[PDB]
Amino acid sequence: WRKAASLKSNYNLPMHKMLNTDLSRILKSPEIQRALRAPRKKIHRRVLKKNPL
Amino acid sequence: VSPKVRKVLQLLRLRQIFNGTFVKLNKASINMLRIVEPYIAWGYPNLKSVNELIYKRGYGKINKKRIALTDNTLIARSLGKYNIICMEDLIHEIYTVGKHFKEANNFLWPFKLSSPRGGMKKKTTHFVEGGDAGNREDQINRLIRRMN
Amino acid sequence: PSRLRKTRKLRGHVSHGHGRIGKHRKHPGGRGNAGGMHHHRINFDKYHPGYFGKVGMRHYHLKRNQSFCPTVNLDKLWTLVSEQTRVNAAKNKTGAAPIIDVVRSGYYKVLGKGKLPKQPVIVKAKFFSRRAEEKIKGVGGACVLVA
Amino acid sequence: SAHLQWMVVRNCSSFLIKRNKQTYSTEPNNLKARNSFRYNGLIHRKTVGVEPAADGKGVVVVMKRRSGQRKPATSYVRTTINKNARATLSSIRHMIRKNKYHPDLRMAAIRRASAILRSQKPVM
Amino acid sequence: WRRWHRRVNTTQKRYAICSALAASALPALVMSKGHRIEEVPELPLVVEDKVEG
Amino acid sequence: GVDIRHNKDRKVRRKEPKSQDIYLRLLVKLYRFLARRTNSTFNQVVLKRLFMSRTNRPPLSLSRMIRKMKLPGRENKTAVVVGTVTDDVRVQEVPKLKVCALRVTSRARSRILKAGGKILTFDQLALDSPKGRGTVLLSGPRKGREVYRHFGKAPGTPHSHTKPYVRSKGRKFERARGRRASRGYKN
Amino acid sequence: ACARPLISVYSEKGESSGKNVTLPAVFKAPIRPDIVNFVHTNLRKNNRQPYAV
Amino acid sequence: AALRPLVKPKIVKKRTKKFIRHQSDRYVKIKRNWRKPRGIDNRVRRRFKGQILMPNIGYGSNKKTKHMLPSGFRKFLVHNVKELEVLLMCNKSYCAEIAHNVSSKNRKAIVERAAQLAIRVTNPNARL
RNA sequence: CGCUGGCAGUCGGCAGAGCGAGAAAGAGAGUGGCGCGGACGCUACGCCGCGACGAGUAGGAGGGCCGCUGCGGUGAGCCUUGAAGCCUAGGGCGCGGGCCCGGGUGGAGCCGCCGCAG
RNA sequence: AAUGCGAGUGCCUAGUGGGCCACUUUUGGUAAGCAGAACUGGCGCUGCGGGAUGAACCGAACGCCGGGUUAAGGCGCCCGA
RNA sequence: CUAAAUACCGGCACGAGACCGAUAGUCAACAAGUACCGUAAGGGAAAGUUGAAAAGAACUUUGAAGAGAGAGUUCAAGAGGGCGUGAAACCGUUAAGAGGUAAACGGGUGGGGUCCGCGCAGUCCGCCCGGAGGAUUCAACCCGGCGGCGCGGUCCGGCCGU
Ligand SMILES: [Mg+2]
Ligand SMILES: [Mg+2]
Ligand SMILES: [Mg+2]
Ligand SMILES: [Mg+2]
Ligand SMILES: [Mg+2]
Ligand SMILES: [Mg+2]
Ligand SMILES: [Mg+2]
Ligand SMILES: [Mg+2]
Ligand SMILES: [Mg+2]
Ligand SMILES: [Mg+2]
Ligand SMILES: [Mg+2]
Ligand SMILES: [Mg+2]
Ligand SMILES: [Mg+2]
Ligand SMILES: [Mg+2]
Ligand SMILES: [Mg+2]
Ligand SMILES: [Mg+2]
Ligand SMILES: [Mg+2]
Ligand SMILES: [Mg+2]
Ligand SMILES: [Mg+2]
Ligand SMILES: [Mg+2]
Ligand SMILES: [Mg+2]
Ligand SMILES: [Mg+2]
Ligand SMILES: [Mg+2]
Ligand SMILES: [Mg+2]
Ligand SMILES: [Mg+2]
Ligand SMILES: [Mg+2]
Ligand SMILES: [Mg+2]
Ligand SMILES: [Mg+2]
Ligand SMILES: [Mg+2]
Ligand SMILES: [Mg+2]
Ligand SMILES: [Mg+2]
Repeated sequence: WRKAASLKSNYNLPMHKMLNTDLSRILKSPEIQRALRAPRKKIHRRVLKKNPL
Repeated sequence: VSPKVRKVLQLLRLRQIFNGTFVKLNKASINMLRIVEPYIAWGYPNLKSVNELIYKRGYGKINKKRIALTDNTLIARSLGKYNIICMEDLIHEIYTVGKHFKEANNFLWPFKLSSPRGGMKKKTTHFVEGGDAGNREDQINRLIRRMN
Repeated sequence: PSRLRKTRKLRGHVSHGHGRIGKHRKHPGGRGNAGGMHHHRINFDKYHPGYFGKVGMRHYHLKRNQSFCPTVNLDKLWTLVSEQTRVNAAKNKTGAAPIIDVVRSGYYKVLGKGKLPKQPVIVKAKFFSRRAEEKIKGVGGACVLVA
Repeated sequence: SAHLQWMVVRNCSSFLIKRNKQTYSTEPNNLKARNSFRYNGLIHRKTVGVEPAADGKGVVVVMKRRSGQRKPATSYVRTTINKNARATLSSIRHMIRKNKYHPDLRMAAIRRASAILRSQKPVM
Repeated sequence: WRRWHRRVNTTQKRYAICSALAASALPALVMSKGHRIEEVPELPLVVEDKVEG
Repeated sequence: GVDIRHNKDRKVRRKEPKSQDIYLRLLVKLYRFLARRTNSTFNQVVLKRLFMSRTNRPPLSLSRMIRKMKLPGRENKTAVVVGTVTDDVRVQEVPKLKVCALRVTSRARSRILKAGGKILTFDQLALDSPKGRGTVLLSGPRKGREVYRHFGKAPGTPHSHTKPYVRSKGRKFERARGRRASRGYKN
Repeated sequence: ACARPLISVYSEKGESSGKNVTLPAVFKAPIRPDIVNFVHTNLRKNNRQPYAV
Repeated sequence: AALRPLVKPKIVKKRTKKFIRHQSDRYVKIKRNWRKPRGIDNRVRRRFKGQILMPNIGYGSNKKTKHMLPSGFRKFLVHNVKELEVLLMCNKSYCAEIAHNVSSKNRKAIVERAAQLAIRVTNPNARL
């Protein structure tokens, strides 16, 4: 990525769109984890409407 | 259905047959109920009629979703800024037309009522012609118990 | 890929996407540019204004090579020479001005559109425009004509 | 990375079977044998495999060491557990929990190890 | 005179060469091609120059 | 039944990128997690712009980047680009710039790194500022494409400067009847 | 990434020799199976022979 | 000694008859396989009373009991012995059908392995 | 169809198990007065939860683990201990296009998955 | 002011360009299941309950089902009441 | 006057194919520009497959014979000289059911059949308790091997750094 191809005229290695691709280690990093809200993992299913009358 | 009448029936939120809604009355409301007069049957509800309607068919419009009013938190989360925090506050603001009647009435979903038990008299004619359409003043409660 | 085309989803539908009343006939309005005056006049006037008629003088044996005059603006004037040509004059103290030959880079006329950096130039060109030479004189420079 | 090569192998792998509205994987270290990111036995740096022994009895537990990742000859360590049905279930659970080695596969390893021991019993 | 042949940009051909070469040094990607390389000592398998002889 | 109209029930908008490239699809996973797990609206805009087509993320010129980061108040900030940062060669001085983009061209990268700034990717931006704080979102000119000169009111209509579709331009290519007061009329 | 390891050159007998070559930067290029498929299925049409009735 | 599934819920099917093609009874050239009628005057696609019904989406089976055999299992097609170690961890919800082109010699070995792996075979006495 | 809804928190003896609640924001840090144990999950193109809705000619769009033929890869795929094809008051799956098994007939080739092409 | 509803905007674009019927208004004609208009709703494109039958009338519009209740119509027998 | 680079669905000799597979592909896979038609110019088909090997059914018997019945060949005549596989339309016979609003159909049941469940004493799984048994057996220690982790706050040595 710093030295061009010598047997080709003008070719370089292509650039990376995403350097660190291990998004598991990206996501469970303390930099990201502190700037998150609490997870809402409680399932609230529908309530059978009883007649109050 | 005529287009002018379709627009008023949508502004009254009556998009389906046997739907019911609470409307406060003034000149601007009577002149719209006159336009939709042969297609509706309106009247003056009792306090027990409001109690039956809000307790049995009361659904709230919360995040554009028809949510059953099974707990007072559901009312208090949306109408709590107008000091309406329970079923009793909702019934009070509906029955006595208060300051936040527009918000309290628009929070309620339009009432999805059944077919009238016993039967209709005549759908196509006015109430004073021995039918059903138009203004039945004290007799909307008799339809409310058989339709609710 | 014929498997991605519309024809494979049109098997079973009788008119093949072309209508029951107005069928897919062969040429129901003429062939090609037919009826530009008569029955496609609204399209030809609403989308192709000026299509009918004669404008201007004729030139019989026109060869494009005589009027060859490629142009470069002054905002591209410093891209024709190398970067160490430009920065050496910036670090230079004797006031020597680099020479840009635009005919060598393949341009004949210099037009003046963009800015010039505050440093002297000697631009050799076949043609110059007025604002191009005044933007070179204002930054301090020479406009040398070549043939 | 594991996610990066999962995005390659999620649909065009040679271990993938897609028939009868189900999907699986014939991968060597895929315990539960299903095609998923968590259970894939070759994209991860730490994998656990539970297989039957070469002879009739025993359960072979295979891990992947962290050092040789591009070196598949010496990458996997293998142990043979020819014991009773309960101490192997304590042993594999210890090997995962105490070593903290890919801890979300412990009950899957125990459920595979129970099935191998059930399969090595005499049939009725 | 159907268009039998397609032309591909040289930079994309080289890019595909780089993507195919970089995928051949990864374990899971060559396993998922089905090659039996469980006992291969190193995945960039490099040998000496007397093999050409 | 109800008398509602189902014409506009399905909104057309993008839920996912149409592209199948797996490096973009991992950044989509990252910012999809971030947009729902943070209350920052920056991650929502970045995630929505990652879905978009190539014409909906036009490239920025370096000169437009210099002028949009030269504004007062926005010093020492990260310019965030969803499209491509291309070089603009009609500018001589490049100050240092902290850059986050999907793509940076090879000659713009050299000029930025020679100026002394940094070029990040979007995973690096997610690690640095997870909520995108101290950032300036930028986008290219969307009407910069040549396709938009042929759009609008039709040519051959009064007060419509719309470019027509011609096979070539010249003296005798649509310049006579709808264009001259001499020949016919002029709109 | 950027970390280029040191691959070992193996002898013809299968054991490692003393020679080590650093990993070329080609093997850290991005993996794009969509572009590899696009290049392959367009360049594979170029060896075809015409057929006609 | 039958192999029970994990659960056996009650299977509700909204329709058990096939959806036969319109006028597949007056002709042999018209097969039983369903074709949606698209005629201008067709009394079947206009949903006239007392005619052949059309396969709408409302007839769709419950997703919990969809593709499930009356024994309570779902089915997987198996060609060789190696495809059973695929199914051993999906044991109490998916069962095996040996494919028709598998010979009897290998079909004996498949059901022999399925017996010790406790995988149910829908056709264990198939060829012999 | 919408909520451009929720889940990377499976954070475990380097542990402390939560974000449904009417009321913008932190179960924050410091500074002074025995028993070795804990179901499932997550093909994130996946899984899950709330509501509302469902006519259709001409026509348009999307999804097909619907179907036919051939090619590049791939199933240490199937096969004279019986392939393709055909027949069947047999057992089934799928809303459907269709498909898988059982029996018979037959005697030599055939299919699944990822892409490509007509 | 009341009531109600998330809106705004840009490309590309098929089919169609024979229509017909009804309350009211209305032209020509003795009149027409005639010819020609305005408004709205239908049929065409649409099944269902009723008018015995039935393009348009009355009611009501349609995913697959169970329970309950109705509309317009009916309740001697056909034929539910 | 003048070579070369350029053209080539005819001819001779070749090679190949993401082409077609006997209603396809040339009209023509075969005694095909043949049989046949038209005075003529011209028009112009249909038509592949026993078996591995003819081993192509000797002999007995009825009939004038075509045809059968035995016998025999073959892995197989359920391959018998237009013979591989042998569908549908149509027909013969057997078996079952039915029958005065032409037949057929959709929904809902009922009856009779044909087969299937290889049904006909009815599911196992985990823990605990009790009772009869059997092992070369548990924990804890010792030795050796392997693996994981190490903020070994900062142990020694290497490798890499868009
Ligand atoms: Mg009653
Ligand atoms: Mg009326
Ligand atoms: Mg259509
Ligand atoms: Mg037609
Ligand atoms: Mg069309
Ligand atoms: Mg037309
Ligand atoms: Mg056309
Ligand atoms: Mg004219
Ligand atoms: Mg509906
Ligand atoms: Mg619709
Ligand atoms: Mg729409
Ligand atoms: Mg019609
Ligand atoms: Mg529909
Ligand atoms: Mg049959
Ligand atoms: Mg017409
Ligand atoms: Mg008329
Ligand atoms: Mg319509
Ligand atoms: Mg209608
Ligand atoms: Mg009548
Ligand atoms: Mg009902
Ligand atoms: Mg009657
Ligand atoms: Mg000459
Ligand atoms: Mg060749
Ligand atoms: Mg032929
Ligand atoms: Mg044939
Ligand atoms: Mg034949
Ligand atoms: Mg045979
Ligand atoms: Mg035969
Ligand atoms: Mg043969
Ligand atoms: Mg035959
Ligand atoms: Mg009989």
